[PDB]
Parts: sequence; C-alpha cells; structure tokens
Amino acid sequence: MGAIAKLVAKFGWPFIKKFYKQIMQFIGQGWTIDQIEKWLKRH
Repeated sequence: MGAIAKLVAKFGWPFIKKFYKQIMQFIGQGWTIDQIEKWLKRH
C-alpha cells in the first residue's frame, strides 16, 4: 500500500478491481505513478 493508493486515489476500489491483475502488476514491474494513471486514464 504505497504506490497502489497513488493510482486508486483516481481510479478507486471498484475501478482498480476491474484490472487489479494488470494494475498491481505495473507497480511490481517498476512503473511510475504516471505510467499507470496515464496507461489507464479511466479507460
């Protein structure tokens, strides 16, 4: 719970759970907070 929040703050629980397998993966890969926020951008 360090980088996930930075993304959830905009996405949310019901939004992050939709692709938690991909989102949570980015963090573990070393993707910046903007990488995900931009990669998804509320798709």
